[PDB]
Amino acid sequence: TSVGLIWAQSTSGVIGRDGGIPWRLPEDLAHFKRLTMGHTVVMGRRTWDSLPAAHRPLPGRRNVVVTRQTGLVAHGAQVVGSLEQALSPAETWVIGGAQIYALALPLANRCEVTEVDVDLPPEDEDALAPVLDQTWAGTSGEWLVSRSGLRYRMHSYRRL
Ligand SMILES: NC(=O)c1ccc[n+]([C@@H]2O[C@H](COP(=O)([O-])OP(=O)(O)OC[C@H]3O[C@@H](n4cnc5c(N)ncnc54)[C@H](OP(=O)(O)O)[C@@H]3O)[C@@H](O)[C@H]2O)c1
Ligand SMILES: Nc1nc(N)c(OCCCOc2ccccc2CCC(=O)O)c(-c2ccc(C(F)(F)F)cc2)n1
Repeated sequence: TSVGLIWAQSTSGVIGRDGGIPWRLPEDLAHFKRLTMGHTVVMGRRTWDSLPAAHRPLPGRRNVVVTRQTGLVAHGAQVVGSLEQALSPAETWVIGGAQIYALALPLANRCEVTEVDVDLPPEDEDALAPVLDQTWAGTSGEWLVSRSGLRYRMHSYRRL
C-alpha cells in the first residue's frame, strides 16, 4: 500500500547514461538490497533490459515490469501495462528509471535517495533524477567515504 521511490544520483542529478549507470558504488548496491529485499520492485522496461544478466530478475524480490508490449524476451518478470496495475494488490519500491519515476512520483509516500559525489556534468541523452516539490520533507545522512574513494550520502523523504 505504501509506495517508495529509490534511486541513486550524481550530485548533478544524473541517474542513467548509455543504457546504464555511469558510476560504481558498492555501498549503494548493498543499501538498495537491504531496503528492497523481500518486497515487490517495480521498474520500467528499459531498466529491466539494462540489468546485467546476473542481476535479472533481482533475487529475493517480486520483479514487476511496466511495459506497453505484450511480453518480454528477457525472463523473470511479471509484466503489467500501467503503474496502477503494478501497485494493486506492505512496501512496494519503484526502482527506476526516469520515466517510471515520473509516473510514480504523484503516488509515492517515500523517497530514498543516494547522492554520489562524482563529477558528471549532464550530457544530451542522460536520464535525470526527478525533482521533489513542496509536498516532501527530508532528512540527510552524513557524508560517507566508499572503499572506492567516492563520497556519498543518503537522503530520505516522506510526504508531508
Ligand atoms: N541510478 C539509478 O538509481 C537508476 C535506477 C534505475 C535505472 N537507472 C537508469 O535509468 C535508465 C533507464 O530509464 P528510462 O527512463 O530510460 O527508462 P525506464 O523508466 O526504465 O523504462 C521506460 C519504459 O517503460 C515503459 N513505460 C513508460 N511509461 C509507461 C506507461 N505509462 N505505461 C506503460 N509502459 C510505460 C515503456 O516500456 P516499453 O518500451 O517496453 O513499452 C518504456 O520504454 C538507464 O540508464 C538505467 O541504467 C538508474
Ligand atoms: N539506490 C539505488 N536505487 C536504485 N533504484 C538502483 O537501481 C536499481 C536497478 C538497477 O539494479 C542493478 C543494476 C546493476 C547491477 C545490480 C543491480 C541490482 C542488484 C540487486 O539489487 O540484487 C540503484 C543501483 C545503482 C547502481 C547500480 C550499479 F551497480 F549499476 F552501479 C545498481 C543499482 N541504487
